[PDB]
Amino acid sequence: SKISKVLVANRGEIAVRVIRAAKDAGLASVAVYAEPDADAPHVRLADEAFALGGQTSAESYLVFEKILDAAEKSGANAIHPGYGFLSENADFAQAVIDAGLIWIGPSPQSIRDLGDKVTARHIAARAKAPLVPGTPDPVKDADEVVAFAKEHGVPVAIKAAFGGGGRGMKVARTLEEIPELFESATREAIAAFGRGECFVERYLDKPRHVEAQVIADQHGNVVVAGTRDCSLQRRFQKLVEEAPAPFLTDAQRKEIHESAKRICKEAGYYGAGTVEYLVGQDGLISFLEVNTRLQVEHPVTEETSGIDLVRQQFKIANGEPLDITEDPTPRGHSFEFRINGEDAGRGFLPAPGPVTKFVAPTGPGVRMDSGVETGSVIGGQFDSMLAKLIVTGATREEALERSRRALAEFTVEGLATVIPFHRAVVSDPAFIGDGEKFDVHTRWIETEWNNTVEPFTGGDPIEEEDTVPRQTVVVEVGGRRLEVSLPGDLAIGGGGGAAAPGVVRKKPKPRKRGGGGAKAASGDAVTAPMQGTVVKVAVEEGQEVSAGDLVVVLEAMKMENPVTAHKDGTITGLAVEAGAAITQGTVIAEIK
Amino acid sequence: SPIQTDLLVAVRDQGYMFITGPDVIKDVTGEDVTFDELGGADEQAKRGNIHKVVNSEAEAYQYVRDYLSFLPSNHFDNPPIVNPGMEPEITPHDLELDSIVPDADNMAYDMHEILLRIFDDGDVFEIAEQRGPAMITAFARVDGHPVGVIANQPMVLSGAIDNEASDKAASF
Amino acid sequence: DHEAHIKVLRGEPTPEEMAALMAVLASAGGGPAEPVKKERNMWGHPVDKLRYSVFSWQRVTLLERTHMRR
Ligand SMILES: Nc1ncnc2c1ncn2[C@@H]1O[C@H](COP(=O)(O)OP(=O)(O)OP(=O)(O)O)[C@@H](O)[C@H]1O
Ligand SMILES: *C(=O)CCCC[C@@H]1SC[C@@H]2NC(=O)N[C@@H]21
Ligand SMILES: [Mg+2]
Repeated sequence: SKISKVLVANRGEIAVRVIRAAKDAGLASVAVYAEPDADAPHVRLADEAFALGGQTSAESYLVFEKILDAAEKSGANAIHPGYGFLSENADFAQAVIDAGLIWIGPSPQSIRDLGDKVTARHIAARAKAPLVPGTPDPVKDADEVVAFAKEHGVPVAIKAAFGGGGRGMKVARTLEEIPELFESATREAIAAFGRGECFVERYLDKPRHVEAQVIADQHGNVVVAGTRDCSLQRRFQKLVEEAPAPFLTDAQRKEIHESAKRICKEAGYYGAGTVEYLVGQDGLISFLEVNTRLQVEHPVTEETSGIDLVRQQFKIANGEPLDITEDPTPRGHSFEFRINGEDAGRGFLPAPGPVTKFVAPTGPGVRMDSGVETGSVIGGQFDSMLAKLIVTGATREEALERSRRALAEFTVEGLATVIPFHRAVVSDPAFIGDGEKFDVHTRWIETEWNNTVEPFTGGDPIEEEDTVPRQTVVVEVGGRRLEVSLPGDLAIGGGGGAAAPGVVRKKPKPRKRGGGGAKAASGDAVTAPMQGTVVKVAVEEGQEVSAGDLVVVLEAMKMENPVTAHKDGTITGLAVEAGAAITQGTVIAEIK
Repeated sequence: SPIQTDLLVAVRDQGYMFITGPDVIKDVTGEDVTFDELGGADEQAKRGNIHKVVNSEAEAYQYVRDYLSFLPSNHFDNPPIVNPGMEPEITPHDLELDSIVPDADNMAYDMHEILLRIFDDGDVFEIAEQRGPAMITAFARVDGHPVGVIANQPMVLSGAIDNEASDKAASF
Repeated sequence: DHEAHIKVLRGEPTPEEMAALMAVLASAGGGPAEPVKKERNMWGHPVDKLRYSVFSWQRVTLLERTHMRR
């Protein structure tokens, strides 16, 4: 069968991307949106749209029945999962196939095999990919970890067999931390993924993250569209990415290409995917994992190789052989910057808010993939990304120059973003390099970057002078254009004035609690500090707790925030359960 | 004399108020009672005889200055106007209010999350916080002009109006 | 220093141009701009021309208050 109508089971910039690809290919597009996304750009861009209902992802986009019912009612015959959500759920892939639909992605068996990290390591070893030393099977007890660590010398890392998103890895510097770290990792894996299994391996001191884009075919063909460098990471999640991977010897580049092809063929992988490696300061390459979906970074490879990877996914799903027979030769250099709704001046903590203004750059070598526009609203439910800015040039230096220009032009108002960090990094010498190497690494941002970004405040008046009204006027002085901001109470030339009748000005007070030393201890109520979803309740009615004890965990922007008891006493009046949406100031319980 | 005044601010472990002392009470009726029970700062604040309890005399003075900054000198004169004309257009703080009330009816919430957004700034100056905790009486400013605010506090006793809440609202 | 100043948000004037601009603005200044010299004169005030019912609450809230505001 051939794709005729594609249902995009996702949201935001990726949904818009798949819709545009389907439009190019001539196919019909169905979008599925939750209530918070009732007017997102993809809903209006798609040929038709269906309302899943609900507010959280766990009840709108992560429901097989809702997505499949949308497919049935829209008449769609293919389903594209984008990335995230169900794009790597083998059970969902199998359900899609069983329903008689074309699942645009790898096979369920491939998804399971390459999601099980220990099984992935077995496949890589069988394919003879370069691997960092480590226990080939999950450990039994901290004694095994200590035996490995003593044999191989610290540093070391303990990783869950099914963890992901950067949460499933813990690090040990000294042998004393091995037992406690192992216990913590085991309990965290049990709680979060169900599979309480972990292994250990050597920890690279300052690795680079280099990955290879693979176009794989149902007929057995495999092509490597090109490499990428995503060393700039925040919390083991990428922020800035490059293509092709810079400053690699031909030996390294060839090894990455060949090992990627071998791994895909061993796994039986077909469809677009990526093989992620790590390059240590010593220069050695090590296989890290295989992403079985379209990766967020694909635009840089598209720009540098001229391949439309989403349309390649469509062709592979239709079952045709690849039209590409050899690895493309990269042309130029492309950078990609994620426009997250995160404040770099506040530890990159994401926060919702309105998009009161969104003016993307244009011009030479600039591409914008945005799921946001002026007047959009970012709620607390979904990931914090707003858009992706891709800047391409004839070489790395030209790409950096164009990136400086484009980031200077890019403007967003109403909420915080990481544009100030992008603007700083694209000129930081540690990222420019010396023509043969560069100093960044997977922990460079959080431990080496000089964070000079100020906290976001918007237009809120903070100082006494901020209260005075102002008017901006264009002036010309001998032709030169100027913009002058004039206060409403200005007095110059021995005259002028305003607000005569008993007006006083003082520092405005923040829209926060009164700042009493009790730190909310003046009351018994535990209040939700932000809008979010209760994902875990750590106490029970009548439970006695002490100050600092965990009460609940609230998920906002897909990030977890613990809410803890502020005073000793008995928990009472628990009004929340797992999965309940909660607003700021909502009473969770009372410590009476 | 103090009970006739409009505001009573007491230092916590230092200011007491009572008609009769515990010794005389013991002599006449035989009851045993301490000063804290018979007219400590917090006890009187909860009963409504004291509008504010502070920890120190400097805090008392600052409370008095803040309280007077919202009021005219007398019944006839105007009050001071403070920072008129801030933020004349909808702000993200205003837009946060569209989703502040819980979805479920039985859920309680902190009314300060609304009071800190519907006036000029976070300068909501509360009076008699302890008397009726289900009711909030405070001063605020709209466009620089002082206003009194009587609000329900769902976070406390479901926001029901009890005896102390009713009297606090009436007096205010 | 909490004074509200003049900001040149965009542009970079040379000292001569800044001098010219500031001179023009100071000349354009509003002069005395409602000085404090205002004196009270309640003679023939409109409130005193109104008919009030012998029991009108406006005798307190309009007439008395107008005569007493300072
Ligand atoms: N052995 C190691 N030594 C040093 N750093 C490591 C090691 N393993 C992982 N890391 C760092 O931790 C990050 C974890 O990435 P990993 O691909 O394992 O997880 P993930 O992105 O959450 O997984 P998934 O894509 O399967 O959901 C790596 O990108 C790298 O930054
Ligand atoms: C909801 O927003 C779905 C997840 C969107 C982000 C996904 S998660 C997995 C990929 N890795 C990453 O950094 N972003 C992608
Ligand atoms: Mg990964």
